[PDB]
Amino acid sequence: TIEKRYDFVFLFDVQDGNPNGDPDAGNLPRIDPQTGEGLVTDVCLKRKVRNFIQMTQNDEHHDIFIREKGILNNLIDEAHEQENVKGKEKGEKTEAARQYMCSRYYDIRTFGAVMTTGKNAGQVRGPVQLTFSRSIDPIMTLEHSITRMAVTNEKDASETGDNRTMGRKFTVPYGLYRCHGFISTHFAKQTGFSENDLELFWQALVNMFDHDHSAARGQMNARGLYVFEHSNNLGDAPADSLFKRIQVVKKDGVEVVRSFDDYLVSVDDKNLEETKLLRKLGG
Amino acid sequence: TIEKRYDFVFLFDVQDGNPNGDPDAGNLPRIDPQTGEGLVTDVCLKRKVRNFIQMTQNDEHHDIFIREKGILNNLIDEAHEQENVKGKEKGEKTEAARQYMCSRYYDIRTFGAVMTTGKNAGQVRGPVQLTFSRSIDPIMTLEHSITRMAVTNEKDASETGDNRTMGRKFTVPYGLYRCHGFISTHFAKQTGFSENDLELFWQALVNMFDHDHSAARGQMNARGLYVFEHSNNLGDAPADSLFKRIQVVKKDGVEVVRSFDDYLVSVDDKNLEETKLLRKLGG
Amino acid sequence: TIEKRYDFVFLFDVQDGNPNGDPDAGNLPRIDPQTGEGLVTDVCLKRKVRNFIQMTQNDEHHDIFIREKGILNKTEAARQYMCSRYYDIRTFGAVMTTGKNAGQVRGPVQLTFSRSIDPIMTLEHSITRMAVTNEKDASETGDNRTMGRKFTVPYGLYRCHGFISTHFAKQTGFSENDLELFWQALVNMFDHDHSAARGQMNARGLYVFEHSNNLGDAPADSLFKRIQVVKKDGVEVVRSFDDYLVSVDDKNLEETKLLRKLGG
Amino acid sequence: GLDRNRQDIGYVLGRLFAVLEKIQAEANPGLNATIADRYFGSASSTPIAVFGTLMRLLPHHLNKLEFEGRAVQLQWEIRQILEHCQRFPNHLNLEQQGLFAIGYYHETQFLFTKDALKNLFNEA
Amino acid sequence: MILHALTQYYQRKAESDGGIAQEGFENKEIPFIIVIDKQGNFIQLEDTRELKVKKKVGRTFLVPKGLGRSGSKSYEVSNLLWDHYGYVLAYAGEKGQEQADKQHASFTAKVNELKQALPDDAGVTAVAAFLSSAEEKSKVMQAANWAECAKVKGCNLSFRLVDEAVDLVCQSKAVREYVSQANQTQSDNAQKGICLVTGKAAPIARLHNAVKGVNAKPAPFASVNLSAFESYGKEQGFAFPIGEQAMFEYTTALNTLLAGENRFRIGDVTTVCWGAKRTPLEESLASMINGGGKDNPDAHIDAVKALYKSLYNGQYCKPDGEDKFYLLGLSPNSARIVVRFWHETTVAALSESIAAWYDDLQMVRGENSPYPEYMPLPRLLGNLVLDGKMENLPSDLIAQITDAALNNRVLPVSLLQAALRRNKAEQKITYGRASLLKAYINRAIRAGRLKNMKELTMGLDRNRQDIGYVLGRLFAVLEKIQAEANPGLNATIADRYFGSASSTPIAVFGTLMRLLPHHLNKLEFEGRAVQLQWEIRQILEHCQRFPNHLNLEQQGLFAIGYYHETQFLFTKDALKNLFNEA
Amino acid sequence: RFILEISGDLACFTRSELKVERVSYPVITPSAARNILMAILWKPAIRWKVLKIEILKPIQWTNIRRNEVGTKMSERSGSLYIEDNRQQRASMLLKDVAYRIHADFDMTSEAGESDNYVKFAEMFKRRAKKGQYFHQPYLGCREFPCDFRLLEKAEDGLPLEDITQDFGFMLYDMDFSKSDPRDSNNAEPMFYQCKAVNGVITVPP
DNA sequence: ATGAACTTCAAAAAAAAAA
Repeated sequence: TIEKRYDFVFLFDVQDGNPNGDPDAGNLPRIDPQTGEGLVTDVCLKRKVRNFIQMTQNDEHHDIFIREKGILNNLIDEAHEQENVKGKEKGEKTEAARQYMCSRYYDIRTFGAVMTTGKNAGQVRGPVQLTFSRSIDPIMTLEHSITRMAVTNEKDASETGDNRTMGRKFTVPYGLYRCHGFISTHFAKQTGFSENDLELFWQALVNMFDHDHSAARGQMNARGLYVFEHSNNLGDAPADSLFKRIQVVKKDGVEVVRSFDDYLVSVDDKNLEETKLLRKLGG
Repeated sequence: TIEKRYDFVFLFDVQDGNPNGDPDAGNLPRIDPQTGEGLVTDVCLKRKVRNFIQMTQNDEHHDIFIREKGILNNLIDEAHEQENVKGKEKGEKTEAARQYMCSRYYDIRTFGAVMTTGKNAGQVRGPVQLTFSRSIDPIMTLEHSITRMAVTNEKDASETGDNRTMGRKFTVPYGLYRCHGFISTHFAKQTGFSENDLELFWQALVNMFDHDHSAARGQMNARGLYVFEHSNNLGDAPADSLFKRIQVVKKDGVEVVRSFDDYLVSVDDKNLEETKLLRKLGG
Repeated sequence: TIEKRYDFVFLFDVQDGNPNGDPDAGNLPRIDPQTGEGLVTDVCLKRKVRNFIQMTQNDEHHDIFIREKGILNKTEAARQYMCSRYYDIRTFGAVMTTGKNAGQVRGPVQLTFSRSIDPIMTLEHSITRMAVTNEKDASETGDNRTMGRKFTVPYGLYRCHGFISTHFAKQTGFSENDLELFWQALVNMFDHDHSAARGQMNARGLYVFEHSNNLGDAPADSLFKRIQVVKKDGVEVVRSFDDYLVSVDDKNLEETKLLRKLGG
Repeated sequence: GLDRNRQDIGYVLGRLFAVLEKIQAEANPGLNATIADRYFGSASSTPIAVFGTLMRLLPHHLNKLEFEGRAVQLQWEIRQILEHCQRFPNHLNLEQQGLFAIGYYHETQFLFTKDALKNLFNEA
Repeated sequence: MILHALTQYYQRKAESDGGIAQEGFENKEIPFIIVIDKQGNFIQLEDTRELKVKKKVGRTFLVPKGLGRSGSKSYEVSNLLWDHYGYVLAYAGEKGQEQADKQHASFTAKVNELKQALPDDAGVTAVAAFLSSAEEKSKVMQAANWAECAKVKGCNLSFRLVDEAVDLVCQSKAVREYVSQANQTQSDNAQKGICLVTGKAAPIARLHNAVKGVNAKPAPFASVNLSAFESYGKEQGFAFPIGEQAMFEYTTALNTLLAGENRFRIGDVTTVCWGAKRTPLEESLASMINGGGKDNPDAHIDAVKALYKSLYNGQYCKPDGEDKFYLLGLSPNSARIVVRFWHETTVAALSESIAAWYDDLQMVRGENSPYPEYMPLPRLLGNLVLDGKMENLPSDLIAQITDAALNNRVLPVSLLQAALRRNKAEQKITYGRASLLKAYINRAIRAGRLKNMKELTMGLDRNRQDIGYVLGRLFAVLEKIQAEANPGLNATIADRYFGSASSTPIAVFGTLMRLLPHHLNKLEFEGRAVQLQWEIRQILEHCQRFPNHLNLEQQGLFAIGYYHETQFLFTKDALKNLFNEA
Repeated sequence: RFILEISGDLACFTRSELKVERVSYPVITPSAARNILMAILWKPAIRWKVLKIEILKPIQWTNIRRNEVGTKMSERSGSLYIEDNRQQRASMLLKDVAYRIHADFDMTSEAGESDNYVKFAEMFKRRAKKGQYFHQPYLGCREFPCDFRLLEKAEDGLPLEDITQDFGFMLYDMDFSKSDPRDSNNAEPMFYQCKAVNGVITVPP
């Protein structure tokens, strides 16, 4: 179980593609309406970490939460028929099953999952809780509409021989999504989030943009990862100014940004040397 | 027991997430219908303070009100079987049990709780009573609908393809929730709210947005906390103008607000220097 | 006892909280079932006055009688004693079971159902709890939760009215000190009577109409119309005091009345 | 329902695309695929790539018209729109992205009218 | 008029042979019965329950009215022949001995004094010898169905001798005269005047009888009983000087209407309804009716019953009144009859709230539409639930929307939020959610909870000039053009864009306006695409700029305009007629 | 006779039968009108008597479930504690009401020396025109006032123009003849509404 | 002699879906 507080400043961008796209709006990434800054949900990073763990582990005591056919009720029923089948008086039986799943699953240990379906077994508050990403420069939506020379269903097929199904494939030129996140210790002591799991989560956050790739997302990479390791479980200084110390603004006289040569990540670690640490894993 | 009146002006915002969401509304935060200002209930701040105390104490005489596995009737029955089991003539027995719970519990000492279930033991008026928060600039609801590649229960629509369960995860771009609150002394003298408990409550209000975090709420921080410490238990000036002196409006020619660089917290402590004090803990 | 008639136009609002919920359908504020304006019962303001007097005085000759268990914890002889050693008896009235007119004490201070100026909006703000009380029928093995419900109001300047008559003060003992304490209550009772449900309330304008005659040479409707409380110009919906226009009219009462601005 | 003094880049860009589409439609009634069926897909995002070919094809579309005064009126309203268009931007903001289509359909409605465009042209 | 209307229709029900009490009786629900012969000897403990899914306490027998015990020494009271299971067999389930033993001891004395005051009956002597045996009463405890009587608390045991079929012991010809005399002798020697219901002579009736069908137990209507509730030193009962020939009458009327077909719930409130004094009936109608027209109370109440039911069934129609129907809206508090509704007016003025609610719910409908003109309330809420009409919130949805609709109150914002969630979740706006939002907006405009906007009409509002309504019409015409392009559509632009179109317009419409010209070119009929382009121009003309985000009322306007335009386009000859007028 | 108009927002002429649930009377109680006239001006010489009530606003019921107390005060218990004596007494209040009570007054047995009818009449006229009153009039309950205004004939519109609904026996005025100075023991004589054609009249004892 | 506490009175309600 970990005992220190970690305030990591995850920074990641996108070369050309659709990172965290919005089902609410067709196929465009989440962008700020009033300004234009791109937004990326934390569930995308969580799924990238899960895929990295699935491809760089394959062992027990670190379940990865299977895809599609993985019914949550079936997994809950399978985890219930272990040490606390019935002889535990429902109440503490749920807590025992939750502890067993935390010791067995890695997704529920690092983040969390819903285990209150049919056979209830409590819920996990979760230690590490990432936030929604947000860029600084107002990004623009390119919208790269592409075509296909093969129809899907015969009903929507044309009355001729030219069977085409176009559509749109949105893309993004740039946008350093300044992600945020905080890690607690009280819930980590209950879920069993040890330091080895924390190091594995850091390695996943660092090297998830090298394997989890597709045609819609294109090419994505992680810039830097400045973790603010504390000293105790108390609160020294508000995290607002702590995360504001690593500001990311524009460089010289430029309108937009295209790569890392147009951003100036101002890192001035001067007032955060009281009872806090600093490490660089991605940058 | 405290003897001064404190009129704190709690100010806190939200980077990206759902702060105080409404169950009677699906999953959207409480917003003003006629205008658009975001509203945050005081029970969220109370639970954040409770979690901070639970993670930064672990001792007796400061009960934290357990979660999930904590029946109020069981706790009341356990607190009844102490010094006033039966030999106290019901009437003053309830007051004695209430005083014992105030000296033992911290949530009922700072705020309050319902102790009128089966074995009645009176009720606590409560000294510190926070109010509902309210922002100034009309915030907008982003509604970041996200998906899941794993079905939960045996859904009637989960056929043979991708077992998906989407939904919505609402987010908020900004909104400095101008919270309010007043602290009394008469009820504090009865509940035993000493100055140490007041300092602990201030520290909790300051450093609750650094540990109590989740994926739905995202990243939240506390701006400033201007406590108006009085001199006696009487009423000098109405608190309306006192809280109006610290106005928060827009800056220059801007439509909305994104961070602290777009707000101008006008603090002009000029007429509040009669028989009052002023301190800054969060800002 | 006093010697003048006081017909004030009390003005109090609600920033964020439940002013006076209606147990008719749970706890929603008693809105007007035809125009939408909130109707706060005057008994709530009387209870707030009693609570403020209990908090401030805490001595004899100023008790409450109609007090609380959680906040603080021949024939004419007993009536006069109760009028002397109690404040609520001289204020809103009393009912000694061994009194005169079927045991009645009307009392000078007569309040009015606080009707909001603009139609308020009952915000059904349900708030859940992570811990149940008794053994609920649904509190099974999972998370013991209970769905809550605490209605709130964005804004609503409620218009309260009073009618203090020295005629009843001559019998109840409502002296000038009790009247000053009542004014200090109506000014500073909204800074102490606070909770998680009531929220933040404040006193706006305590426009007291002091009449020179003991009978009061002014009609109630005229004195109420002389304090016009309406919405502002560019304001589409009221949200604070900068959205209202409490324009007082002290132009026709400059003969014998006195518009005491003790609140605003 | 058209604001010609809004001084918005998206408004004038959309109005320019609308009058371009109107000119192409007036050039030949039996038109299958107009510019809106291909050029509008990236007109609000990459205007500097489509509006160049648009201005290149505009004089030929005007010469294709059977009436020469109609082309004169169309060029006049084109320039009255582009008065507020000080420069062709690289990419439009979301607000400008919406104002593009707003001005587009507003100018299309203003053009497809009985006596309106000619009435505005007469006072010049 | 509150209690006078009760006596007035009790006098009509008692004269029209409707099965009601007759001076000192009450249709008390008696569960298990006791069968004896002519000298005691318990026979069988027959039960007359088996009615609803919740087994009530037997059938409502016309037994003498309860004298209203209630007290520490409640044993000294004791009724006539029907009472409690601890009053007959001296057996208590949760009360213990002594307390229940004195009940039976006083019941025996009451039976003995009734037998002494009425001899030679062959029915009261049997129950006198049965209560003075201390053997057969113990045999009642060992019956074949005695285990079921001890389960349900409050098992009223009534005696019924043999050789009388359904005639009870207290239902005999002699005991009926004794009951009629008791209400005319021991009940006619109280205070003098003056009555309040009837207002004539009659003795003032202290201790009003209980009314069953309201709170947790039968509780009296006019029931003042506290140290502060008394009037001018009247001390309970005398504060409302009401006579027995009115108190008993209205209490029995309430007991009969709260257990038959008149009992129906408005909005979480059980309200009894009964017809007022009917018209004397004209000659052309009374000539075919033999009698002729009897002023029956529970006769023309079916109209208002169906109306309050058609609100939940959708079969509402504008009713012509001229027939007054009483509507006493009683409600249970702690144990006092709380009156919530009382209107002497006819069904026309009683249905004003329903008429306003359905006119505000009046939405556009196409030809041969399965949805009726007026939608049922459960069917309307089914568009807001998860899947089946059962997951609704029982505090602000199925518990508050009915109250707000049946009383013309203000609709909560919970309706807005739920309809929004289910509109952008189900990815379609069927008949049910848009009409609810239109009703909410109209009621908020009429109640001052909505300023800059205005009330909506039935048909499509081609003007409005609002930033959300025209956007909804825009989305509707976009989806219509996309559907006309692709007939067999699976993942329409709606199912992929309406999630943010209702919230963020500049994100969805920034690409829908791009996809639109391709859909117009895809149309085989170029004139149809021309008309659709003209109408979308007329729609977007009212919108000066696409807003950043649509407020909570703006999303409702979006949904309303969407449904309005999508039904105006699916009309016979509407879009073509609009395009031809340009 | 005096045509004094009583107007107010809400009313509560609590019926004698529904005192636990303050269901207001259909119109203003004649006893309440006499109490209003006495609170405007009264003396041990003048005896007010209500003659006719003319309704000027339609009957509009509004249920307001208030929380009341159910235990009186005395020299015994020095306190009350409403947490143990709470009463959720309903109140079917009358929203938007207006009545012009036509009434006069007579003379009691203890008229004293100044028993002039014209003097008391002029005093009441002045108190009603200027706005003077011994006690603020109440619309059945002191929690609701009365925007009184003395009318010379008719200065408002009435909704009950044609034949309306009869309200049955209502509490006319309790009999205090058998009561000593400062009433204690009384009766309750009531009367019929006859018919609410436009302005219902009262039957004097 | 009389007001708050106590002890007894019955052991609820259900359709709210439909053309």
